[PDB]
Amino acid sequence: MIKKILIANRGEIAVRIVRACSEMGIKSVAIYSDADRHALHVKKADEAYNIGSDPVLGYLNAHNIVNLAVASGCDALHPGYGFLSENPELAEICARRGIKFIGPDAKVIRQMGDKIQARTAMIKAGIPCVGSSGVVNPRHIEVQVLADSHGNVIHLFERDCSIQRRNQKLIEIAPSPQLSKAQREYIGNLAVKAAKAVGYKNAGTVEFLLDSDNNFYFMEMNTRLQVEHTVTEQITGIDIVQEQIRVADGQRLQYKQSEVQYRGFAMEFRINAEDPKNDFLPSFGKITRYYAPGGPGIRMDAAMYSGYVIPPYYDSMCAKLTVWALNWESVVERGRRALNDTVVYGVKTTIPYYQEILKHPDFRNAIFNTSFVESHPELANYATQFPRELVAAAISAAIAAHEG
Amino acid sequence: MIKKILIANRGEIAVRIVRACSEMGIKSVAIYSDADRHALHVKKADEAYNIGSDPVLGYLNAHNIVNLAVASGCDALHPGYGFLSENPELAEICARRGIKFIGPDAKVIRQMGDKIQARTAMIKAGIPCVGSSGVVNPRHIEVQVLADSHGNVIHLFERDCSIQRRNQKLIEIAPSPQLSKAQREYIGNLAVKAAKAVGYKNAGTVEFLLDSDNNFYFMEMNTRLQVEHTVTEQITGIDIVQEQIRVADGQRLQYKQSEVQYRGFAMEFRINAEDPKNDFLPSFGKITRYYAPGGPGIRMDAAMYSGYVIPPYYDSMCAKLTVWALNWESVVERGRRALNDTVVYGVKTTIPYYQEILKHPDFRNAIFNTSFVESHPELANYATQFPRELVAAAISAAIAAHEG
Amino acid sequence: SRFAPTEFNVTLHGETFHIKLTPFYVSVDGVTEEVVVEILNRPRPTHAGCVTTAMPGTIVDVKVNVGDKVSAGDAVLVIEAMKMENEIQASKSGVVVAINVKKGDSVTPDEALLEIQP
Repeated sequence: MIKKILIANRGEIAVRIVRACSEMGIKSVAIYSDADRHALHVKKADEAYNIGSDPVLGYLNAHNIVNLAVASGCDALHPGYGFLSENPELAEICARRGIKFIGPDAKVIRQMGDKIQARTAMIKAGIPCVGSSGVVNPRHIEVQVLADSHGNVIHLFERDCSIQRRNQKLIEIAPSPQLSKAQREYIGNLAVKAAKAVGYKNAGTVEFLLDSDNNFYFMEMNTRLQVEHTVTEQITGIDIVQEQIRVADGQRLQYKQSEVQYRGFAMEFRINAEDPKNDFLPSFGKITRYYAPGGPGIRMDAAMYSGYVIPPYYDSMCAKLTVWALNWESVVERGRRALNDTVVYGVKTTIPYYQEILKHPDFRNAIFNTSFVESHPELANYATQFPRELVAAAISAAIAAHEG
Repeated sequence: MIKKILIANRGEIAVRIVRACSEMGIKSVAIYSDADRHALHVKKADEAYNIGSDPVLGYLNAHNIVNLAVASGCDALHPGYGFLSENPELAEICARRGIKFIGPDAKVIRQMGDKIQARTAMIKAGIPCVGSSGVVNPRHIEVQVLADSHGNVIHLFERDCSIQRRNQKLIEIAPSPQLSKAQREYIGNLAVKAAKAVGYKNAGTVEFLLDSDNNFYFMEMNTRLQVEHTVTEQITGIDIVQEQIRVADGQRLQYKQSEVQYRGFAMEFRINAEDPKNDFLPSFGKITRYYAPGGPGIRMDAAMYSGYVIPPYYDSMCAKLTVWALNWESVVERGRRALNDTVVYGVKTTIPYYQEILKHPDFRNAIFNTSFVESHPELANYATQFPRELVAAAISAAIAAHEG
Repeated sequence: SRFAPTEFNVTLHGETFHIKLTPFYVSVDGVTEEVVVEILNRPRPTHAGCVTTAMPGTIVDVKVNVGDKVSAGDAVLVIEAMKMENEIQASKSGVVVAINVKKGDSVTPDEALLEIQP
C-alpha cells in the first residue's frame, strides 16, 4: 500500500531511511535546505526538493513539508529524529491530509512529551518514577520497544548509554555489560508494560535510571526512532526502520517476543567533527580524504563522504560507527581497530578521544556510570600523532632546499 | 609472541589482514609493486616496501619476500590467497629463516596441491572422490575448517558457490539455502575427517561436488584462506583471520564444535570492474566517485576508494560486498539494496548483472547448480540506466545554447 | 558571447560536475563527448509568513483576497504540478498583507506567492 515516502530530515538519518525504503521497494523523497544541496541523502534518494534558503526553518515547518508530501504523491512520511519527530502537530496534519505518519498517534506524542502528564501515566500503570531529589550517578539504561496498530508490543533488549558528556551521549552499547539476564528480562518487560499502558504504536524507547542499589526508575519515553538504534539492530538482526514502515502500513509486528534474540555486543561511536582538545569546539570545514572502515564486525552510517563540506548550521555528526563482536573483550578490541580504520582528513574528530576511553581500565572492566567522563578529565590530554599533511610539507621543503 | 607481520599480498586481502593485525595489536608490513604504489593496503599498513618495477614477479618471488621479512623484523608472514599461498617453497623457506608461516606445513600444501597425491590421501581416509567421467551439473558446496597445532580441528559451516561463470565464482552464500541440517552435519564432519587425515593445521577449505543423486564427491582442498571467508565469518561471529594468526602463534583453537553457531544467511558479491554486456571485458581505469554502502546487514571489504586508479596487471576485483539478514527472503532483498547502495562512478561494474540474478525466480526460489549462469544467458541483456554523467552534459549543453 | 561561459560547475541531484564546452564538444570531468542541440521555437521570501511552493508549477486558483484573516492550515492556493492539482496551505496565522500571484502564473520555489503577517 505505501509506495512513496517523504524523508522529513537531513544528514545521517535521511540516508538510513533512504536505505530502508530502497530495501522495501518504496520510492524515497529527500528534502534539502540550500546548505544541504550536496548532502549524501540527496544524492542517494529517488527524488529531492528544496525547502528554503534558510538552513533550518524549512525543516521545522510542519505545514509546507506536508504540502510537498501531498504535491509529491507521497503516501506516508518519516520524521526521523530531532526536528519534527516529537512534534504532535505534524502527525495531526498528516492524518488530516491522508498521509501515514511513521510514528505514534499525536495523542501519545503529546502525552509523553509532557513530563508531568507522562509521570502520571507511568505511576498509574505501576511503574517506579524519579524523585525530586533524583538519582545519584546512575547508569543510563534504555529499552527499545516495537508496537503495531493491533495491540502487539515487544522489546528488542536494552542499551547502556552511561558514557556521556554534559548530558550528551557519546558511546552506546547493547546489551549492557552491566546487567544480569534477570535485569534484562525485568527491564524489558517493564518497558513493554509502560508502552502498553499509554496505548503506544510504532517504534519508541523507554529510558530508565539505575541507582547503586540496582533500582530502576523511569525518566523519559522517546516516541520516535533514536540515533542509537543501530546498536540494537546489530545484536538482534531486526531492521527497526523497516518495521516502523510496516507498522505504519498497518501490518502486524513480524516477530513475537519469543522469536527475538540477541548475540554478542554492539558498540556505537558518534563520530562528530569537533576538537576535544579545545573543549569540543566544532571543527566545521571540508573533509579532503575519507576511507571507510570495513571487514568483519563493522557498520557505518555516514552523513559524510570524500570531499564533503560540513555545513556549520547543524550538528557536528559526520557518521555513526557501529562495531560488533561475540563478546566484551572482543568488541573493545574491534572498537579500537575500527576507530583507526576510519580515516578522515581535513577536520578534527572525536576518534582520538574515543581511543582514550577504550584504553582506560574502568571502561574495559565494564563498570561505569554517567559520571565517568566528568570523573576522568585526563581523557582529553592525549598524544596527538603528527599529521601526515604536515610531514608531506616538511619533506617537500627538503626537496625545495635540495633543488636550488 | 608475534608482534609484526609481512602481508605477502596486494589488493583487497592485504587490507583485510591489515585490519586483522591492527585488531590484535600487531604491526603490519605491506608490499607493493610500483603499480600498487597507491593501493589501499599501503596507505593503511604500519609499514610498506617496494618489491620491483614488474607488476607481478616481486609478489611471486618467495626468496626476496622472505629477505624483506627478515630484514624488516617480521616474526611471521601471511600469504593471503592466490600468489604464493599454495606454494610449499615459501613455508619451507620461512621455517628455515625463523619465520612463522600463517598456514599449514609445506608437506600438506605439497601433498594436497598434487591432484593424484591428494586423491590418494582422501580415498585412504575413506572419502568419496570424483570419477574420470565426472559429476554432471553439480552444486558446489565447500566447508570451512579450522585446525590448530595441537590436533584440534573444527568446522564453521558450509558455503554454496554454485553461482559461477566459466569456472569463476560470482556469488557465495552461507549456509547453503539448498541443504538440510542433515547434509550440513554430514558434510561438515566429513570435512573435519579429511583435514584430520592429512594432519592439517590452520585455516583451510575442503570443496565438494554434490551430485543430483545426493552424492558428495571431494574435488580440491584449498590449504589457505579464501576470498569467500567473509560470508562464513558473518553467520558465525568468528574472525577467521585472527584465528589463523593465533594458531600460528601456537595457541589452541578458541572454540569447540558445540560452541560454533550460526544465524541467518550471508551472501557475498564479487564487485569486479568488468562490463558484462561486453562479455565481461575488463573495465580498468579510474574510479571518479565512490560512496560505500552502509546501515544494517552490510559489510564491505574494498580494494578501491575515491579516485583510485585500477591497475590493469591484476584481477578486476575492486571490492567484496557481503550482505546479511535473518533469512533467505530478507537477504535477497538486502542484496538488491546493498548493490544499489554501492555507488561507483568511472568504471563499468558487475552490480547491474548481479541485480538480474537476484531478480530471477530460480535463484530466489533457492534451487540452482553450476549451470545456472550458462543456462540463462538472458541475464546479461538488461536495462543499462543512462549515466548521470551524461545527463549532466546534455543539460549543460541546453544552458550553453540558452546563452550564446 | 563575451558573457557566455566556456567552463563551469553544474550541480545536478547532489552531484556536481565540472564542465568545459568548446554540434558542441563538451568535457564532463575531463571526458569530452560530442553533443548536438536542436532548438525549438517576484520577491524572494523574507518572512516565514511568505507563502511558497517547494516545487515549481502553474497556479490554478487563488483562494484569498488581500486583507483576509487566515489561520494556519487554510487552503490559500492551488497549483498544478506532476499531472495533478493540489492545495497549498498557510504556514502561519494572521493577516494576508500582499498577493504577488494571479491565476495562470508559473511559479518557482524561490518566489514568495503571498505574504501573511503573524
